[PDB]
Amino acid sequence: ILVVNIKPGMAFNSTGIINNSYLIKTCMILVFLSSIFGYCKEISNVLEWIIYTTGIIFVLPLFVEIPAHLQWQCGAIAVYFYWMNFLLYLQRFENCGIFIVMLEVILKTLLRSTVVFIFLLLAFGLSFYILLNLQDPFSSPLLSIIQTFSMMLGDINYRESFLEPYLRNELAHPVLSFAQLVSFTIFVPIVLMNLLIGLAVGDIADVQKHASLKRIAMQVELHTSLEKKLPLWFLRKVDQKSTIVYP
Amino acid sequence: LQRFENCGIFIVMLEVILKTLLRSTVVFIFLLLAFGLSFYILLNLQDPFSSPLLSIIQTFSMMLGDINYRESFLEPYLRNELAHPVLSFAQLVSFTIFVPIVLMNLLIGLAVGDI
Ligand SMILES: COc1ccc(OC)c(NC(=O)c2nnn(Cc3ccc(Br)cc3F)c2N)c1
Ligand SMILES: COc1ccc(OC)c(NC(=O)c2nnn(Cc3ccc(Br)cc3F)c2N)c1
Repeated sequence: ILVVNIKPGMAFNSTGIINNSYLIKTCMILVFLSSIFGYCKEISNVLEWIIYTTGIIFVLPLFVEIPAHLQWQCGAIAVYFYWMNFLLYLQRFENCGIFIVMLEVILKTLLRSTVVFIFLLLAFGLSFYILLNLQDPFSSPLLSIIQTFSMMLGDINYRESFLEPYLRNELAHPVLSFAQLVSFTIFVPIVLMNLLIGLAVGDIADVQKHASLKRIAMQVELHTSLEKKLPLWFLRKVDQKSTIVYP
Repeated sequence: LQRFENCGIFIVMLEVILKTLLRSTVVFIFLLLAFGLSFYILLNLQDPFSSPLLSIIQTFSMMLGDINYRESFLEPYLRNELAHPVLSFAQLVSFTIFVPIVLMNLLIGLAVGDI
C-alpha cells in the first residue's frame, strides 16, 4: 500500500509525500511494528533478517531523515523479499506446497550447476569483449558477461550486432566474429539451455514420483510440530475422538 | 472436436496441461508480483514500468525470455538514466535465473511429466 500510493523515488513522511497522510502514517506504523515484532519473534531464517532490517529503513523517515535514494533503495529490496518469502508461508497449504518444493528443488539444482557454467559464460564474455569491443553492448568486460548471460535466452541481437556492423565494415575481426556467433549459438542457447531443461524435467519427474505421499508427509509434519508446541490442556479440549460426515 | 477419434486425445492433453498451469498459478502470481513491484521501483522512469499494473504485465511478458535488456538496462545505463544502477542490473540477472530459466523449465517439467 505504501508503495503503490506513492511515486517511487519521492521522499515521504507521515506529514505527506514530498513533490494520503493517514494511510501513509498507519502503513508506516504497521511496517515498523511488524519489523520490531519480527526482531522479537526472531534460507528461510536469512530472508526474515533481510525483510525486517531493510523494512525499517524504508519507513525510517518517520524518525530520522534519510536521502530519498536510500529510502527507496531499501524499499526496492524489502518489497521484493516480502513477496518472495511469502512463498515459504504458502508451503503450508496442500495445493501449493508441492509446486514450491519443485521450485526449490530446481533452484537448488541450477545453483549447484552454475559453479561450472559461470566459466562457460566467462569464456564467451571475455571472447566477445575482444571481437565486438567497439559496440556499446560490449564496451566493458562485465557488460559483455551480462550481454552473454542475456543471450542465453536465445535473443542473440544477430541483426543489430553482427550483420548490420559487417555490412558497414565496423567488425574488426569479421570471419572470427561470425565463427564465434555460430559456436555460441550451439553451446549456450542450445546445449546449455537444453541441459537445464534435461535436469529440470528429470528432477521434477522424481518429485512427481511420490508427490502424493509428500503432500501428506508435509501435513503430518506440520500438525505434529504444532502438537509438540500447543499446551496439553488445549489438545484435550480440542481433539474429539470421533467425527460424523453427511455426504 | 473431443468427440472425434484422432482429435480427442490432444484436447485431453490440452485440458490436463491447462489445469496443471492454473493450479500452479496461485503460487507463481506472488513470484511475478515480487519482480513486478521490484522493477516498478528500480526502473520507474521508463514507460514500460510507469504504473504497477503495467510493470506486472511487463514482467509476465518477460517470462518468454524477451527481456528487452539493451532497450531497458544497458542503453539507459550508458546515458546515466538508471536511478539504482548496480541494484537494477543485479535484479535483472536474478529475474532471468528465477523466471525465464527456472519457472519456464518447471512448466516444461510438469508438461512433459503429465503428457
Ligand atoms: C570443453 O571445451 C570444448 C569442448 C569441445 C569443443 O569442440 C566442440 C570445444 N571447441 C569449441 O567450442 C570451439 N572450437 N572451435 N570453435 C570456434 C571458435 C573458437 C574460438 C573463437 Br574466438 C572463434 C571460433 F570461431 C569453438 N567455439 C571446446
Ligand atoms: C523463495 O525465495 C528465495 C529462495 C532462494 C533464494 O536465494 C537462493 C532467494 N533469494 C533471491 O532470490 C535473491 N537473493 N539475492 N538476490 C539478488 C537481489 C535481490 C533483490 C534485489 Br532488489 C536485487 C538483487 F540483486 C535475489 N534475487 C529467495
